[PDB]
Amino acid sequence: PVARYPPIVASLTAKSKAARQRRVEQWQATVHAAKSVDEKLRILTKMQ
Amino acid sequence: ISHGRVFRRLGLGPESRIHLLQNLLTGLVRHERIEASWARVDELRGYAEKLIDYGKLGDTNERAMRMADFWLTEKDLIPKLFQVLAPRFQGQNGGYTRMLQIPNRNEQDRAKMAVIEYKGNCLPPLPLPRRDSNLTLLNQLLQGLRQDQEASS
Amino acid sequence: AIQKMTRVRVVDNSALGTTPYHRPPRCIHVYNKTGVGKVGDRILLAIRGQKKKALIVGHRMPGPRMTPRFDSNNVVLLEDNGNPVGTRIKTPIPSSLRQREGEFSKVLAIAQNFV
Amino acid sequence: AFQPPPKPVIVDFLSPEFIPPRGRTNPLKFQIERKDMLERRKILHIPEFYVGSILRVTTADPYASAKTSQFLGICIQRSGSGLGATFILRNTIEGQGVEICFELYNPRIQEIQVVKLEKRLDNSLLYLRDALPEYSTFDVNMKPITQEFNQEVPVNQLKVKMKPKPWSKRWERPKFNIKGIRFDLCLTEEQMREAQKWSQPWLEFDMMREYDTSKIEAAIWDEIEASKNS
Amino acid sequence: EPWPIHPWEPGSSRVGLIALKLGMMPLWTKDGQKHVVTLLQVQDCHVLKYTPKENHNGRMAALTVGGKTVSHFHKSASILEFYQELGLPPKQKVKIFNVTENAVIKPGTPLYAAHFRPGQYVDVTAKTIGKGFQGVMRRWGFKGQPATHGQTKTHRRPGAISTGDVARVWPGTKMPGQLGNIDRTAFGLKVWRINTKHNIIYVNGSVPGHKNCLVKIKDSKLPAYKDFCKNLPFPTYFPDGDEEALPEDLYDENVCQPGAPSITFT
Ligand SMILES: [Mg+2]
Ligand SMILES: [Mg+2]
Ligand SMILES: [Mg+2]
Ligand SMILES: [Mg+2]
Ligand SMILES: [Mg+2]
Ligand SMILES: [Mg+2]
Ligand SMILES: [Mg+2]
Ligand SMILES: [Mg+2]
Repeated sequence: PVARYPPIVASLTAKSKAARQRRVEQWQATVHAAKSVDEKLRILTKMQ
Repeated sequence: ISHGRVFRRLGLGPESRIHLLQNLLTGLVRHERIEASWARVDELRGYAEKLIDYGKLGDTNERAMRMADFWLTEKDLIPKLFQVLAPRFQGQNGGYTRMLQIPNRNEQDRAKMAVIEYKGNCLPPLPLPRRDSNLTLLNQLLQGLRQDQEASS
Repeated sequence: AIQKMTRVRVVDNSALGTTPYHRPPRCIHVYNKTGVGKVGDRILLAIRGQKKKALIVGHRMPGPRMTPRFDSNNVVLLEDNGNPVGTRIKTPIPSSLRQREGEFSKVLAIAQNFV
Repeated sequence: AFQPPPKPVIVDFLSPEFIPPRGRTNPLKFQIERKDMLERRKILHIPEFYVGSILRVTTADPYASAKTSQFLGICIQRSGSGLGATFILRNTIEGQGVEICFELYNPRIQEIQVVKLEKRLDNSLLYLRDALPEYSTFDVNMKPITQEFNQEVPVNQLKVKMKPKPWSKRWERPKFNIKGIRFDLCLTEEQMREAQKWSQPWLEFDMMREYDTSKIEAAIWDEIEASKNS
Repeated sequence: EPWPIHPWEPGSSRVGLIALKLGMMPLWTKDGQKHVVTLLQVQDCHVLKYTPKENHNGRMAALTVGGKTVSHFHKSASILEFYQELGLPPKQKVKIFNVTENAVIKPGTPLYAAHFRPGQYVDVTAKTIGKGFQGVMRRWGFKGQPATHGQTKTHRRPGAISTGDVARVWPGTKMPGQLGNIDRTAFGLKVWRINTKHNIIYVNGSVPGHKNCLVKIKDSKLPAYKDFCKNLPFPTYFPDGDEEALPEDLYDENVCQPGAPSITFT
């Protein structure tokens, strides 16, 4: 009875800069969902 | 032996063909008129005709909604599909798309290319092949035949 | 479809078909000119290290319409004179075997259930 | 010889064979076959039954003691188009499962009686061969069960146990789409993940392999009504 | 203006028809057996031209029969002129039937599926389903090599084709090539049912050629049924000659009709 529309967010596996930004937001959300500060620091600094 | 076959082989397989057709359909929905290979456009014509019929089923139809979600990769086109193309295609039964063969691409491949266009779009009309006017010699002779037939009854 | 090297199941109550053995009863040769046997064809078996004759009762391959199909290749032991060695048959038997009564008279005389 | 007074009353489908195939066969053949099958149905009463229902079929057997042969079993599947439609009945008799494929319009059939009109979770339950014998055992002398029309043919949601591997077919593959098999007790998580590699999600949204038969069914229903009024 | 009708003779032959292959159906017999019939629909059968016996063969005359109607816009000028002089629209398939001189029919005569009566043997000629340039295993049925016992690029090769001393291959050697797109004739096909309203013939057995294709039907030339045409209408079936409408469906003496008492054995 009510129209249900999917979100207008960009794709996740695409090559576009919007997709790259979505992946960046995904890993930042993973950092947010991390519980301990040690895990947060490990995720934030695991890239070299 | 390819007797009784309606789907042609494209891409790297069935799933690759489905993805290519989905991308072409998304582009066609977004731009209201696209040009591609003649075989690809001919294959996409059926899916384009089916998509309009699915959209005409209503916005609240869950099957149509999920079909649009699968096909239209750009989710901003689904509201466009359900609120522009479907409303403007109501009395039309199957005349939703127009396909015309264009000259070969200037690239060295020299591929056979076609152009597909949704009717009633906000784009300049294509150079459609128009029939000869009734003022021609043969057309006027046929008009005379028609007048004689009408007068005979 | 029963052919050579087929492990079948003996139905009639006989010593060979009841006493366990370390090798299942395999087919030896199909007396039909075709290497594939059907219901009602004399066949040769190697049961418990000795040769014997048998009659095909049912097979797992689909056949003609309205023809019963079984879940096991059931066979009944038969002697060289055409008389079954078993006492009675418990499992159901297709009714098409009663079409030819001359060669299967004593074989069908011991059958209880017909399907 | 007293009169016994019971119930006071105090309270206030198109058969699958009629569907033509997806081929480009001329409609005249379909019309002729439908006319012939309606003529056959005028004499032989073919009741409504789905896959999973239990039926009893009487056949003309010349080599039996009596010319009538009775076979009762559950309908494994129905397949075919037009006059050649067939249905498979399965029943375990004395531990030996027997499957017979009867033809709907065969003249040798005397009577088809539905003793239990009941749907199941699968459109084609070919897995009863690999299932336990309890699900294939049915009493031959069971009595017919009559149900109200408002029940709308209730579907029996029954999870069926399975014999250990191997099976007759790979029922865990997505191509079968079976929900009536209790897979959580017969298969492991690794096997379930492995079976998913044959899944083809694009076939559900292909939009072109589907078969639309609304107008065909309407025309067939109109012809059936005309034949009945005839 | 009908041509004179000559009496049937034992050494006479009848003309055939050109029908369309609709499909296949089951048909049960009164003895409990089940046969498969093929539906051949006679849409437009017309005699186009007549060729004299001396000018065609010197033994038997030739009658030309046309198939179903086709469009004028895709036929040649000579064919269109011939059909304009004949007075009929162009046909798709044009065939020639060898008939005796006493069974000749005037050109322009239409023909109906009632030409064959229930219970008769006919020969069917048609182009079979063309499978194209197929391999030798599918064409001649040659067995292939073992699949995985070390064979290298040979699983479907024909293998040896000739002998060393001959230094050549014989013309009769079986090799891969075109398969299917050739005219074949099936003999001795029994007919069970004749539907008059739709002009449909039910022929027992398989019919060479795909569905919705033209099929040339004639009587059986086999010696077992050489003189079966005595009871049949000798010239052809004239719906106006009898002045009586035939029943909708004519069945054979053994065909279990759709309206049946559900026969049971005794
Ligand atoms: Mg030994
Ligand atoms: Mg198997
Ligand atoms: Mg071909
Ligand atoms: Mg091989
Ligand atoms: Mg090697
Ligand atoms: Mg190899
Ligand atoms: Mg090598
Ligand atoms: Mg030489």
